[PDB]
Amino acid sequence: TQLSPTDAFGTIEFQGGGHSNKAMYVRVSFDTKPDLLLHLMTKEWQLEL
Amino acid sequence: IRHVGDALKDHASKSRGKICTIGIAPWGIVENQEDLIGRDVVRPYQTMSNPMSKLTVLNSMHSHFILADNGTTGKYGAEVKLRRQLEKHISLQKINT
Amino acid sequence: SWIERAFYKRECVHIIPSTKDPHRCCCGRLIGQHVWSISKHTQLSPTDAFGTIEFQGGGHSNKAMYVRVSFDTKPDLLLHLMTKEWQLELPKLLISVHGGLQNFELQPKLKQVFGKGLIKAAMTTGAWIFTGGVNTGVIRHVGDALKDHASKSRGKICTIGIAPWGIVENQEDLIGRDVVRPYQTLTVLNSMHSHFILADNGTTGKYGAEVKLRRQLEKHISLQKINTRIGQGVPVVALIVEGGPNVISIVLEYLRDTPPVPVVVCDGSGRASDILAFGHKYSEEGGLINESLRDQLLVTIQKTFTYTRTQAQHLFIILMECMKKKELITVFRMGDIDLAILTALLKGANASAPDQLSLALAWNRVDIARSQIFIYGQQWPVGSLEQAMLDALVLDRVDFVKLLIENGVSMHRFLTISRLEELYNTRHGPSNTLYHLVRDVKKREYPKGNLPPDYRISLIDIGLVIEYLMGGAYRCNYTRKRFRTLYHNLFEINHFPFPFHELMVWAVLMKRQKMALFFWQHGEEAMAKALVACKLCKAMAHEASENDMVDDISQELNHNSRDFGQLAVELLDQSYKQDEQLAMKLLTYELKNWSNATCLQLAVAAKHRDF
Amino acid sequence: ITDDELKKVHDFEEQCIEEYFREKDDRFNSSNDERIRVTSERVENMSMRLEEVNEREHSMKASLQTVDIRL
Amino acid sequence: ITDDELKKVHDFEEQCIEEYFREKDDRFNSSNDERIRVTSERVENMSMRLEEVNEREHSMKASLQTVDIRL
Amino acid sequence: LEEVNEREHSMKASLQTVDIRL
Repeated sequence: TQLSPTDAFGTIEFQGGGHSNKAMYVRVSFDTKPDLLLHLMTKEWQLEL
Repeated sequence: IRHVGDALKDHASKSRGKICTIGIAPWGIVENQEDLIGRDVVRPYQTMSNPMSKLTVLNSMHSHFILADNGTTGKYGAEVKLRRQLEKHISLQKINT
Repeated sequence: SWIERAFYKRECVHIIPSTKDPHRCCCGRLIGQHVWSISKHTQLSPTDAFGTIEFQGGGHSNKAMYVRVSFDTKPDLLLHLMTKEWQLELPKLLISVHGGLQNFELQPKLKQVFGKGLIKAAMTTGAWIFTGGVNTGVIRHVGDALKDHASKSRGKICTIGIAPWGIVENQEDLIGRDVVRPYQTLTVLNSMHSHFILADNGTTGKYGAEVKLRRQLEKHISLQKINTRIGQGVPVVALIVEGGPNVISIVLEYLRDTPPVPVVVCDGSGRASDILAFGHKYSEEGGLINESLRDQLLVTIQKTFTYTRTQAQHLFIILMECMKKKELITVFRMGDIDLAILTALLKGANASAPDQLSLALAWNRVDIARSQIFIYGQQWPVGSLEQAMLDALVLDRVDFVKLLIENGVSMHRFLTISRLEELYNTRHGPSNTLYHLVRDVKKREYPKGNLPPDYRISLIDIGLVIEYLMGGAYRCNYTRKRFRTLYHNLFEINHFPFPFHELMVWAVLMKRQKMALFFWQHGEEAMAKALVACKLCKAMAHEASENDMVDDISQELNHNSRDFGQLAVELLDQSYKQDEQLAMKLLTYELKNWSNATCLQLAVAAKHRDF
Repeated sequence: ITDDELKKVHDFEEQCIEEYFREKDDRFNSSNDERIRVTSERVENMSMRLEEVNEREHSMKASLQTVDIRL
Repeated sequence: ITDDELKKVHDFEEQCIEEYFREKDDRFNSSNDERIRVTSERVENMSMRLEEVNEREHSMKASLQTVDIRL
Repeated sequence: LEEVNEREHSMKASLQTVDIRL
C-alpha cells in the first residue's frame, strides 16, 4: 500500500432513521500517532477533555 | 453497538443532552464508501442496509467517527490497535483536578 | 319456495332400539313421538322448518333468519343460499370460534377485551363469525359481546350459527315455511345471532350433526377467490377459547390441512387453551420438549381433565403432533381477538411483505405493522417501500408515514416531480377545495371556464394557485423559468433539494392538517413554512367564504390558520429564549425558497398580529 | 448572510424545534391530569393482578396443606 | 314533512340522543373529580386482600418448614 | 409485582412437580 493525503472527512447528514443527527467523521491511517488524533478532537472538533 | 444506538434513541427522545459517543470502525467495511468522499463537505448517508451485502452501515446516531483504513475492505482488525493506543493516550493525560 | 325445493331433511323412522331407557330410542326421542340409515333408517323429504325467528325477550329484539338442512348436503348450494337468498355479500375474511360445550365463567377484563376485539375485528373487515350456535359456554360469551355491540355501537355483524337441530329447545316453535316464528328465552339458541344453519342428522339431543358440514362449508368458502383477484382466497382464522379434547383434534385437523389454517388460542379460560399455552412457552425448538415438561404436561392433562395415564399419553402425542407446526400457533396471554385474526389473515394470504404492508394500510393499524411486518429479519424488495410511501400519503396515514420514515425511507430520494404530481392528482383522502382554486386561476389566466373531468392538474397550475393565494409580489419556484424549462424538457435534477417544503404545500392546499403538523417538525424553515401555511389557510378560508361553499370548511381553514400562527408565535418564543441575535437573524434572513422574502414580511402579509 | 451562516441558523432552528416539542411532552407528562390517568390505569392493571395473585396463593396454600398432610 | 322523511329524521334523533348521553358519561368519567374517587375504593380492596395474602403466606411458610423438618 | 407473579408461577410449577414425585 501507498501513502496519500485523505479525501474522506467532514460531516455526515444521516437521512432517514427517525431523528436527524449530524455526525462528524475523518478517514485516518491505522498507524497514526494518537497525539495527533487527540489534537484533532480537542481543537478541530471543539470537544473538551 | 446496535444496542448502544437504541439506547441513544431513547436518550434523544426524552433527555436534552448530547452524549459524546465516538465510534471507531474499519473504513473498508462500511456500506456506501463512495457516499462519504469529500473534504469538509456535508455528505448525506442512507440508514438503509441491504441484507444481501456483507458490509454493514454505520450507526445512525453516533456523534463522531474515527473510521480507520488499513487498506483492506470487508475485513476487521484495522481499528483494534488504533483504539487501544488512543485510549492509553487519553488516560496518560491529566484530569482537570 | 326454492329452499324447500333445494334443501332436504331427514326424520327418525327406525325399529326403536331401547338400549338403556325403553322410552329413549337410538335418536333419544320419546317412543310414541315418532312421525344415517345405520340403526336409524332415516328417510329424506323436503324441509318444513325455515324462515325468520323473532327473539322475544332477552334485551334487544333481533330478527335472525334460520333454515334446517340435512347434514350430508354439499356446501355449494348452501353457499348459493347465503349469497342469493338472505342477500349476504362475499366476505373478505372468515371466523371460526370453537370451545367447550359446558358453561363456564372467565376473568371479567379477559371477557371484556375478548368481546371488544371480537366485535371490532368483525366490523373493520366485515367478517362472518362461525359459532356453535346454541347458547352454551363460549357461544354465550359471543352473545354477550354482541349484546354489548348492540348496546354501544352500530354495526350488523354477520354472526352465522351452526348448531344441531336436535338439541335446540322448542323445536315445534320453529316449524314453518318462510314464516316469522316467535321464540321465547336441551339448550336455548343464542339470542344475538344473525342467521342459522341448524343441521339435522335425525337424532335428538345429541351433538356431532354439525362438525363435518361446518368443516366442509369453511373449506368451500376458503376455495372461493377474494374480490381483489390477485390469486388468493379468503383467509380463515381458527379461534379457540378454552375447549376440551375435541378441539385438540380440531386444531390438528386445521394445522394438517392444504391450505393451512392458522389457529390462535387465548389464556385465562383454562383447560385445553391453558395446556396449549404451557406447551407453547415450554417448547424450545418445536417438538423438542425435554423430560420435566413432558410429565408436567401429562400431570396437568390428567389433573385438569381427570383422565388416566394412557389417555394423557394419547393427548400428549396429539399435542406434540399439533405443536410440530408451531409457527401458526400464537397465544394471547393476559398482561385480545383483533391481533389473532389480523395475524391469521396475514399468514392465510401467505403473500409477500409489501402485500402485508398494503393490507395493514387498508386496516389503518400502525401497531400491527410495527410489531409484525417491520420486525427484525424481514427482507424487503427494492422499490416496494417507495410504493408503500406513496400509498400511505394518498391516504392520510401520517402514522404509517412516521413509521416508514423511521424505518429507512428518505424523503430526498423518494419525492420526484412525477410522484408529487401524482400526489396532486389523487382522488382518495378527505375532500378539498383545490379543484375550485385551479378552476379559478385557469379562468383568470385564460378567460375554457370549467375544467374537464379528466384534467391532470400540472405543477405550473399549482404554482399559479400559490400566486393567487399568497398575493402581493410573490413568485413561487414552480412558475419561474427554470422549473418551466425542466417541466418542458422532462414532460438528481428531478429530485427536490428541499422536499418537506413541497410536502407542506401539498398538505396545506388539500386541507390535511395532521400531515402538515408532522411535516412542520421534519425538514427546515419551520418559521417560513408556518407563516406561509397561516397565510395560505387564511386565504383559502376567505376564498371558500367568497364562493358560497360550505361554511364548516371556512371555519376549519381558519382554525388551521390560527394553529399555524400559534406555532409560529411559540417558535418565536423559543428562539427568543435561546439566543436573541440568532432569532433576529432568523427573522431577517432572505428566503430563497419563498420568493426572496423575509419571515417578518411573511408574518405581516399573513396579517399575524401576535407575531 | 452567507452559506455557512445559513447552515448555523439551519442548526439553530432545529434546536428550537426539538426543544419545543419535547418541552411540550414534558409539560403534558408532568401535568396533574395525565398523571392521574396513567396512575389510575396502572392501579386497574395491578388490582386485576393482585386478584389473580390471591387466587394462585389460595391454590398454593391448598397444595401445601395437602403436602403437609401427606408428610 | 313526509312519512319517509320521518324514519330518517327519527333515526337521526336517536343518533343525537345516543351521542349526547354517552359523551355526557365521557365528560363525567374524564373529569378530575371522578378519577380521584375511583382510585380510592380500589385501594381499599387491595389493602384487605394483601393483608389476607400475607396471612395466607404466613401459614404456608410454617408448613414449608414443617415439611422440610419432617423429611 | 410483575416480577412477583413470574417467579410465583415458577415456584408453583416446581411444587406441583415435587408433589408428582411424591
